[PDB]
This record gives sequence, structure tokens and C-alpha cells, in this order.
Amino acid sequence: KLSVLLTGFEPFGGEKVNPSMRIVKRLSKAVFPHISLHTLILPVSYQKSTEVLEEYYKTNNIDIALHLGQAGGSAGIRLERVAINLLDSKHPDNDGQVKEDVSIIDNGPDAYMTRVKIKAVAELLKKKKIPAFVSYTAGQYICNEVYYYSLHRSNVTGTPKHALFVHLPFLPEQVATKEGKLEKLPSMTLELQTKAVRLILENLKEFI
Amino acid sequence: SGLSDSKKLSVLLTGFEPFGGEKVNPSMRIVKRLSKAVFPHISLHTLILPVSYQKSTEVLEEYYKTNNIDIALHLGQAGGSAGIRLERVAINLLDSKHPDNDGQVKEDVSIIDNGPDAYMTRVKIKAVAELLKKKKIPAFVSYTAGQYICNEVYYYSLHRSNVTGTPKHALFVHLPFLPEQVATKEGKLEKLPSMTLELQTKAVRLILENLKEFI
Amino acid sequence: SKKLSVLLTGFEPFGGEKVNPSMRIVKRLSKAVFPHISLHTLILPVSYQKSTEVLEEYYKTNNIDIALHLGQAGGSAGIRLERVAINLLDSKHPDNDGQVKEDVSIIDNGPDAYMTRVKIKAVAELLKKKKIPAFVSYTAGQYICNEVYYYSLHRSNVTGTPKHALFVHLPFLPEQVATKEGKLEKLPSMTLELQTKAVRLILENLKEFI
Amino acid sequence: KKLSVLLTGFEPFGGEKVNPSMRIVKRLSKAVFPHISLHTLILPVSYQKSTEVLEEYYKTNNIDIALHLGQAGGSAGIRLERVAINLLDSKHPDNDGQVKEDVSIIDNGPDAYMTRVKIKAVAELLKKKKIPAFVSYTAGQYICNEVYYYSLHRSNVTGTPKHALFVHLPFLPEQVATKEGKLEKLPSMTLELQTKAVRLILENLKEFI
Repeated sequence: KLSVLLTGFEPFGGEKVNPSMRIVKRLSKAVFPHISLHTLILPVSYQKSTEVLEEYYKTNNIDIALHLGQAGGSAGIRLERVAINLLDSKHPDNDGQVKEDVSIIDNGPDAYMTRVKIKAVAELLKKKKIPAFVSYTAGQYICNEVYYYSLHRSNVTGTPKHALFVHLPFLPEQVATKEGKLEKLPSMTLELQTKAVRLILENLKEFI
Repeated sequence: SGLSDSKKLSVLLTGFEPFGGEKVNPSMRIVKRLSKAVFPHISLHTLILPVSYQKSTEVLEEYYKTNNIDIALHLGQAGGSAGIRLERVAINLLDSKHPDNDGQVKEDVSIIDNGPDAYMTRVKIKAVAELLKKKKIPAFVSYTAGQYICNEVYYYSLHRSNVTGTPKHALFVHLPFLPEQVATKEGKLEKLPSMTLELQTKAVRLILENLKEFI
Repeated sequence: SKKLSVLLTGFEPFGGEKVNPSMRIVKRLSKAVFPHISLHTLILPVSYQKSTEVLEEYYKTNNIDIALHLGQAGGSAGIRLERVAINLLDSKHPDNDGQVKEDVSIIDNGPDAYMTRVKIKAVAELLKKKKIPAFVSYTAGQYICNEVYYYSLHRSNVTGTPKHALFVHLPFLPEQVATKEGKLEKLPSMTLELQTKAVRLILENLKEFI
Repeated sequence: KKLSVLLTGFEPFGGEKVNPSMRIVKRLSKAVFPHISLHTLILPVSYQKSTEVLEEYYKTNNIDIALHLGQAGGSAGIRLERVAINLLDSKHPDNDGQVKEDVSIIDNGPDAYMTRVKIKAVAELLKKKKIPAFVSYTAGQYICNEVYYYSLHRSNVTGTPKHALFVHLPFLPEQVATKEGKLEKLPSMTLELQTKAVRLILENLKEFI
């Protein structure tokens, strides 16, 4: 069976929840007959995100990495095609660290594209009535960092064989607390986001 | 009256038929869902209106003549809106380049000749928004409901309320696209906001359950 | 004495900004010669109490046919012609006097709203034909800008002066976006030169709108 | 005079009568800079011919820096592109009517290149001169990205050009003024300000390489 590592991130930036973590916790209680599902919550940390992830790859054989992250302001399931070799944000991570114009892997390639059939994923989700679309920038923060890490490791070691990053809307509860014009941000219920990630897992063979 | 503060509120909940190429309308679906009016403090009426400049208010007026209504809670689709959009203002104007479902186009037409330029709801609209947010539902107050059929019905009810006393109150609630309506969109429109039917229904349910605190 | 008497107003900077496009346009056009109208100019404070006081004193002392009020609408991308003024003060943000108003009428038992009687769609069409992005808006907010607009349309209804009022919301100047951090660095703007031309075009064509 | 600079724009496309990139290049094609030898070139909006025309110019001329301009309708500021990806992909035809879906630009070329120009310093200079400007990490998958990827790939394998940077541009106000429906509210930037932005980049080029 396919070995799948499904990851999410802890809350950050003053949020009390992270949709990626809530989805991972919900799906950790789910049995899929065609895959062996590993789950892992990563820290929002430039240093520790990839240390934790590398330690998991070292101790477990993973065929496919499915990384989830929060993309506040996005309105649909945001499938990321591109990971770039750069850390860059004015905002600190959860360790208080700030990175500006820093490579992830010195003399690594400038970027990787996923080898997953990402448009087929978007099409499957839309046919199941879930808003979904392909994005070409996953940012330059921890989410992109973990994505680039997995695609680079996949390129150099062959493990994981594939990696895909799925950015997620705010949960409605995260927007309900927002002040000013941010009270009008998009959201998607946890039930629908969970269904979307479940559909990806149930149909994984069609995408690799 | 002689009833003092003990009468059951009669509530008219309306939605609209699909329009603009959509096969569904979230307002119509919520009204159908809430059709099973298990509410302890209200007598719930429901009505689906046509998206038609002429017939929308005729059908609505026909219902107002044949039933007694205390509060009109009008629901409508606001494609592109991300949260429960509580409308505070109805204006005396029909104006859109888009035809209604009968093929009529209205441009800069008064709704009620020599009616006021606009009405604001007298419902405690900020308290509705605050209740929904506290229940973890995105919601906000809007000051334009457009100049299409939704605004028209809103103005009609607030004007009829001012001159006749019936209904006593009116509120219009604009609603996001359902996720299935965005899932079919082309190009950049695939990125529009949506809200599940379950959450939209919960929002309208909460307004109905807490109506006393808003009027 | 007999040309069209026009009052053009703008507002002082507010909200941490050091400039306001409305003020800059009024300053530029106060220096211009308009041969076919009598142009009055006035910079108003961003103050719930003092904005309409200063405005009222000008109306008391000068006969004004049309009031053309300008204001900043940070985030808007074109010339934003306001059709509706509503009888409400409501914002979490203080004015420049530190005063906050939530859910209060402007005029006790005034109408809920006024629409301009200016031919506002014709204004939008003229600007577009002159290659200037412009559109009609149905909410001018509930802050000082809307307050002044409602004040003028109410005064016009109750006293007859001014005969007309129109409110024009304006994009940020590019220098106001150039200072912004985070995602606000991507906000729309319009140069002072183009904003000034738009307002000049409205003033030059006023006969066609009233 | 020292740096050989190729400034490019694109022809109108998608139903427009103008392209801001083309107008800027025409306006600047007479401009003399004491530190630069300025080449100008208008490229077709064509998957096939854009890089053919560009390759022919590189083959016959010694270019140090390519500064590519393009239209990004809907963008509000000077949009400095950091990333070119190895992909042609759009629902929309080019001006020759061809459609490309998930086609590599360079077979087994790298998935993407980032510019080696000091792009954050370019953004900071523009902002200090009171011009809205920001760094973008996707230039699309149409002709603009195609030309960008071509130049960065050519730079990596041949050394010519030494550097390339792509600058996406807002609509001109005249392009939004013709728009119907909700598109009448799109952002724009006058030709005068866009031209000043590109002029400032050229004037300060040594700061960025």
C-alpha cells in the first residue's frame, strides 16, 4: 500500500487555530483501505519545521507527502504547483526568527514544480462541487519552505516519491473574530475542507 | 391590542429563484430547508419570489394582502460576498444593465414615485451582526443592496411598512454563493468566496431564533 | 455675480496620512482661473463637530449654486462618484478630534437618505469618454465624508441652498501607497495630475449635469 | 556607453488597442543615459515568434542586461517579477491563435529561474521615489513568463544576457475607462508615472547588478 505523510501546521500569527492542524487531527481518526496514512503537525519555525520533517522521513518510508497549510484570504482549495528556494518575510516565525532573502538549500535549484497531476486534482474537487484552483506561488514562509524541502529531498533521494502542497482558507471562526475590512474575508467550513482533503487521499492513485 | 408583550411574531421569510445562469439560489434553498418551521415563538411564513422587476413585488404584495406579517426577513444571493451580508439601506431605484428573468432591463427608474430616496431598516442590525460573529459565523453590515430585484423588494417592504404599518419591520440578508456555484466557474471566477448551505442555514436559523433581541 | 457659483471642498489629512488627495486638488484648482463659473474653495477639518460648522458658515455667508465635495477613498481605483448620502454617523475610527460616533443620526428626524439630483451617470460617462476611470457608488461610508454630503443635500432640501451637491471620492495618491507595508503595498492609486484633470473636467462641464 | 541594455515591450493583445509596455518603450527609445547603451524592441504576443524575435536579437547583439516590460491588467503598482517558470499554459490564445496547455518551454530545462538582479533593492528605490512597486513570485504562464524564462535560461547556459528582470505594468487609465461592468473599477497607472518608474530603473541600474 501507499505510504502517505499528511502534515499540518500549528497556529501562528495570533490565530487560535490553524485549519491544516484541525484537518490533520480529524483525518488521523480515519481509516483508508488503500493507503497507510501517517500524520504529523509541524512547528511554524524556520529551523524546526524541516528538522521535524527530516526526522520523520529518516524513520519512516513515505511514498507521498501531502502538506496542508493555512492561506488566510484564499477562498478555495488552493493547490500549489511551485516551491521556491527562498525564505523571505518581514513576519517572524513562532520562534521569533525573521528571515530575509535566504536560500533554503545553498546551490539548490531555484524552484521545483510538483510531479503530481495537479490539474486532475483540481478537476476532481470541482466535479465534487468543491471550489479549488491551481496556484503558482505558495509564499516564502514556512509553508513554501516545507514544500521546497520535500520536493528537493524527493529529487535528490527519491523519498518521498511525490509531494503536493494544499493551501487552505480560513475557518469561519477565524474570520468571525476579525476587525475592520477583514471581517469580509473568505472562509470555508472545517467539514468542507476536511472532505476536500479526504477526496484527495481517496483518489491518490489517479494523481501519481 | 390587549395582548401586550405576549403575541407570537408572524415572520415572512422569502428567497429568490435562480437567475443569471445559475441553476440554484442559496436564498431559495435555505427557505426550502427552513420550511419545517419548528420555532416556539414565531409563526413562520415562507415565499419564493421571481427575479422579475414587475412580478417580484406583485407576488410579494399578493402575499402581503392575503396574510398578516409582522417581520419580513428577505434573503437573496450576493455572489462574490464572503460572509452573511446584513443590508441596512434600501434605495428608491431600479438600475442594472442586466435583464431580469423576464428579459426586462431597468435603468434609473424610481420604485415608488415620490417615495423617499431610501429607507434604513429599524431592526437592530448591529446586534444581529454581533450575534452571528459571537456564534463564529462571518457577518457584516452593508450599506448598499444593489439596485436590482433584491433591493427593490427591500425598498418595497420598508416603504409599505412606513405607510401602512405592515410589515412592522423588514431586514434583507444577502448570502454568499454556495460552494457548488463557485465550483463551476471559469477563469478567475473559480476563486470567488462561498459558504456552505449548512452554515448559511445556521445563520438564518440563528436570526429567527433570536428575533426578540433585534426588534 | 451671475455665473454658476460653485463650492469645491476637500478635507485635511487623517488616519495617520500626511496628505489628502482632496486637499491637494482643491489647492491646485484654487490657483486656476475658471472663466465661466465663480469657484469658491474650502478645506474642511476631519471632525464630526467642526466639518459641518465650517461648511455651514460658508453657506451662511456665500450664495452657492452647486457644492462639489471631494474626499479620500483609500483603496478605490477610479473616480468614485457618490449617489447616496445617508443619515448616519458610524465608525470605530475617531475623527481628528478623537471623537468616535457609533450609530447616531446626523439630523434628528431627517430623511434616512438623500440621492443627488446631479446627472451623475452623465458625469461618469463624460469622464470615461475623456479616458479617465470613473464609476457610480451607492455608499459614501458613514464617516465625515458622508456626513458633509448628507448635510449639504439636507440643507438643499430644507433651504434651497446649495441647489445641488455631489460627492466625489478619490483614490490614494501613489505616494500614499508607496509608504504602505504588507499587502497594502498593492493598493490602487491615481496620480494627482489625473485626479486634478478629472475634477477640472467636472467643473468645466457642469452645465451638462444640472 | 558601458552597459548594453535591451528594453522590450509587447504588442497589444486580448482586445486592447494599446499595451503600456509598448508605449513606454516608444517613449524611452530616444532617451540617452550617460552610463548605458540602450536597445529597444517590441515583441509579438506569440508563443512561437516572441522567443524567435528575441533570440535573433541576442544572436546579433551583445546585451548585458535585459529589462522586459509587459502588461499585467488588474495589477495596481509596478510589479517586479522574481520568478520565471518552465511552462506555457493558458486557456487564451496568443495573437496567432495558438493555445498552449502544460507545455515545457525548454525540454528538461530547470523548473524555474529566479532573477539575479537585486530585485528588492529595485522595489525599495521605486517606493522611496513615491512610486507603488512590489515583488511578485508568479509572472503567469503566458508570453510574458515565456520570454522571461527564455532570457534567464539563455543567461545561465550562454552568459548572454548577464542579467534579466521582468516588470509587469498596470493597465493605463485609458484601458480601464473602456471597461464594462465590475471591470470599470480596475486599478491603473498613468503612462507618465509608469514611464518614470522604468526610467528610474534604467538610471539606477548599477545599484542592482
